[PDB]
Amino acid sequence: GVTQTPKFRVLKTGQSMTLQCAQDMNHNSMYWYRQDPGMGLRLIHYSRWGWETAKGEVPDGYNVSRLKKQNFLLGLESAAPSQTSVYFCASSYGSGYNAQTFGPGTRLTVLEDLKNVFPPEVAVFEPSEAEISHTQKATLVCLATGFYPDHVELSWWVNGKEVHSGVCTDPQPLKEQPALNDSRYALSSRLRVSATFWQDPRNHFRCQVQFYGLSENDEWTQDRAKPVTQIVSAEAWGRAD
Amino acid sequence: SLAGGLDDMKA
Amino acid sequence: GSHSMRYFFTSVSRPGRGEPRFIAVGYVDDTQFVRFDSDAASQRMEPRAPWIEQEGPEYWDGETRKVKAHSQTHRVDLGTLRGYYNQSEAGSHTVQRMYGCDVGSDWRFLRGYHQYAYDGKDYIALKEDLRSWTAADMAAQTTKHKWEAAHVAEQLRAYLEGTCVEWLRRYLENGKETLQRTDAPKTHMTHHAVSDHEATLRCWALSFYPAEITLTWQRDGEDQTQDTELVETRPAGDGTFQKWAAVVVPSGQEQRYTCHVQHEGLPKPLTLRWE
Amino acid sequence: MIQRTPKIQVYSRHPAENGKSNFLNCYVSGFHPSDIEVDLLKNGERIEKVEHSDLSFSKDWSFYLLYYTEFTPTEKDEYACRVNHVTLSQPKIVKWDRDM
Amino acid sequence: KEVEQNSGPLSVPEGAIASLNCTYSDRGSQSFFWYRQYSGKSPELIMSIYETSIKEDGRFTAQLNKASQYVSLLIRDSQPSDSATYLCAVGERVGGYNKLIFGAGTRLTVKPNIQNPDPAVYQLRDSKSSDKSVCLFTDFDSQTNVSQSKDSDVYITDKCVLDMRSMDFKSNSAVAWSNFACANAFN
Repeated sequence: GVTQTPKFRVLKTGQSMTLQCAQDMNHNSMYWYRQDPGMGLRLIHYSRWGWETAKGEVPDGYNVSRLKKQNFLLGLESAAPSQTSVYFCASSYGSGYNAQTFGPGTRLTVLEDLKNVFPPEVAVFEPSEAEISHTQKATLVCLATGFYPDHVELSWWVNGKEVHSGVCTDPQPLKEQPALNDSRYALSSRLRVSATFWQDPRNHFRCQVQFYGLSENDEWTQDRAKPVTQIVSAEAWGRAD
Repeated sequence: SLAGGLDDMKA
Repeated sequence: GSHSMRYFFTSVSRPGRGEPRFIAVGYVDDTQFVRFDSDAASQRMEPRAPWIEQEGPEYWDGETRKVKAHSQTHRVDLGTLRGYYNQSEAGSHTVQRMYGCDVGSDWRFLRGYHQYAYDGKDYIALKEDLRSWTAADMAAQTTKHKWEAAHVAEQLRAYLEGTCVEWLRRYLENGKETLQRTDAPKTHMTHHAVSDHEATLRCWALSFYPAEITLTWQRDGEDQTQDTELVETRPAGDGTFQKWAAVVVPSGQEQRYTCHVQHEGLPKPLTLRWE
Repeated sequence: MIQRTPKIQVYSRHPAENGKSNFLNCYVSGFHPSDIEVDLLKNGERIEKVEHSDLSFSKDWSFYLLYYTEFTPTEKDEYACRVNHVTLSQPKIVKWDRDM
Repeated sequence: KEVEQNSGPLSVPEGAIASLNCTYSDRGSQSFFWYRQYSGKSPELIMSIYETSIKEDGRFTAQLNKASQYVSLLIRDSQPSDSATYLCAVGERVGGYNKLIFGAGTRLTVKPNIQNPDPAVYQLRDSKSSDKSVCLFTDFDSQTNVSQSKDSDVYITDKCVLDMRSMDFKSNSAVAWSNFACANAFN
């Protein structure tokens, strides 16, 4: 389908970056969109292979390049806070083939100060014995706290493998300090299983938070480790009580 | 590539 | 040179022998590149030139879907038109449609066309403005009103000016080794004794592409187009074309006659002369 | 309903050379309606497995088709194209001439 | 506008029919699409339609009427997992059918059918330290909605629907914590 790199990026105001879109679908038409709350998808630029690129509704601040049929690059030469968004690339076969396939999206956050980027701390909270005895079900809670910006993917891993049932993760993080404009965030998730599954001590539960932070090229002067892209987890073994 | 919309062009 | 993409569609009713026969063909210049035949095994749009084969299933699916929409419209049209003309259900009738676009040597749009016929007679056609319709009779005038209400002209215009040009250029690029070639005619001249006072000079042009050519005879520099036998340009079967032109000359005056050949693939027009 | 009788040309792909493999062509054009019967003949007998192009048409709505097969001309083998159409009251036969 | 859809947001009880509509201004439009976009994911094409007709795919029915210039999408037996933003998209004739025009989108929320409500608040202990805990408000009906915190020292999440597919059971929950008793926290 359509791939986009990177998936997530933090930039300081004034830095440049290129977003890459690639497709292997033999598509001639490629598009770059931005998506922000209250505005929906907005086309920045598009490209028909064999033609000059065309401006969309919101071209200013972005450049594009179509060096080959497979690849459509979006360039930001001087990152501004207004460019904080989710960017989606899309491809279509060509004129009269208007069905577009969209890439997974690129989240860009542009900040004045990288010193406020923090990875999450993660904790898992074990099911209540009162829930177990009352419902014969067992809810685990994961809390990811202290992170900034809001660049996380939380998943649950049981006996070493990701699970795809019994989970609900908050659609939005909460501001830890809502008064401040660069509040660190918190996010919660639940994994609910049968009591008999939780009670089995051979079962291992892990809450995984993938964080996307600074890259290795960024300068870092703080005592704390550089807040790079990393996984932070917390875990619990099941048990009979 | 062929024209679309021929369904809309009945005589 | 200029280039064109053209699609041709034929639907023939066959009462009591199933659905109408439907055959579609597409060309770039004089090179066929796709076909569909309702009676073939695949029921798919099919490649007929090497360079179109690199298009993927999405294209073969899309073209198959659109071509079937063409067929289905013609099928309904055969019923509609039989009724408009008070024809019985027993006879076989024909609907034909052709459309396409031309671009200049700079690959910018020159013109588009869309024409439709019933039983081999003009029925309705888009004018060169890609806005107006020419209706042949009162039946076609009713079709015209329907097409006006459905904005058919606007749909075809965007296709002919937009989609047609895009895809023609794409095919020219993909098939450049064959489509943008010119093969100059290989030329020669035969001489056949008719009797003891006259002979036939015949001037041949073979293995040429594209099909457009001009063959003319002169006598001491004067045209002779009353006394030249021509054949219509004909396909060789290998992607090239053939043509000849002949004159009956007094024997021993062969040297006075010259054959002139004009073709896109020639630096300069040719003069040939016996021997 | 228009009625137009086929024009017929019979010829070879390449200049004929006795004993060299080649293709025999029968080009039928300017006809309407589209149903037509075309055979290539070797010494009066139908050649089996003749192939043909996909039906197309000219600016005047008249149809054309190319029928073709492999053949090796010789000095004495006679080839021809035989055509029937609704406009013809019997088959028209056109002989192949290597100089035409 | 060239493509117009139901404003939204749209709320539907699990089991009911979700009705989405899209009107378009160009009578010469030929290609019509419905996209689904889950929160934080990319738009996915779920239906395409090209002629005045009704087209069915599972619980989804698309219907186009070129003469009246509308296209609709019906979701039958609506499920919580259908909650998403739905976008109408039309191939733009002007310019040569070279791009899509998208409608504003309709946010659909499908509210779960809690068939045995057992509302309750529980406290859960940290797996590592013994001192930290959170509070879980769960098993409440889908007509209940949670008040956000009043003390900047208390955090209350929005409600969240989880599906234990293996049991045909769905459940709503919200989480509260702070640096505090649990029984109290969600009033």
